[PDB]
Amino acid sequence: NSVQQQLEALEKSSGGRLGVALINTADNSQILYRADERFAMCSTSKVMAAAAVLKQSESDKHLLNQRVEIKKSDLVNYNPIAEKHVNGTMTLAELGAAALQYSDNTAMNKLIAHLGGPDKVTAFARSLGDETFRLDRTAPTLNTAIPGDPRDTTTPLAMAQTLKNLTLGKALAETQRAQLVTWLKGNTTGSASIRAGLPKSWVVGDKTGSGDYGTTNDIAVIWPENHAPLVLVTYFTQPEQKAENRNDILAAAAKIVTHGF
Repeated sequence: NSVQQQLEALEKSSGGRLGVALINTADNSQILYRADERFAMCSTSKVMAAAAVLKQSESDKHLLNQRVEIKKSDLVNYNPIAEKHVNGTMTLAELGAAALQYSDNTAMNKLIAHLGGPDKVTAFARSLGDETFRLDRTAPTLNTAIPGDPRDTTTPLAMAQTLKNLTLGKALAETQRAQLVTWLKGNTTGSASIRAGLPKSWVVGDKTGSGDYGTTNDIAVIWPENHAPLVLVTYFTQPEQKAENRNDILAAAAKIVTHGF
């Protein structure tokens, strides 16, 4: 079976809907599956918010060290880092790190608030040439992932293109690009997702996201030992609201599309 046939078969076995976009930067070739269809991003959107703050920091050398007050009322669930800092402060850099490496929802919300609201994250994506991305809500409501709801969605291809631009390409200044990459490489939440489908020694940066409708996502940049980087988006969503999440599906998809590389 071809790679396309393998992906179709994976989706057929899955009980849902699979979206894959792999960009092989060796030759700009792609492996696309439902790559122009919309999926709820869930916490994969945290990358865009952090990157928008990194962009601002290009022109404000004091921004990343700016203090942000954390209060009990800022806690919204799934905030493992921000809860440690209630009554104290975190810097914008520390909020970026927490949002990306621990998927901290309070950290995401502080980034969004700093920028001026979800629409400002959309405008940043647009500024990178991403015609698809939209952020509409804060956390945790950005995870409702209702089938056919356009809020807080993108397509696998748009997200792969933008992730490539962000991490390997022209979106950010060099220090800020490097900072984003450092953050993604240090992610703690992705062991069982794309990473589990790859050779164990490949270097990987990723951001996961999960939500209702069993929506289970991961976006990654992958550095093989002897080959140019790969950029991979694996999105997955299910028809029933209380479906379990399925990171095993993402690992399986990653294994299919990175075979040979």
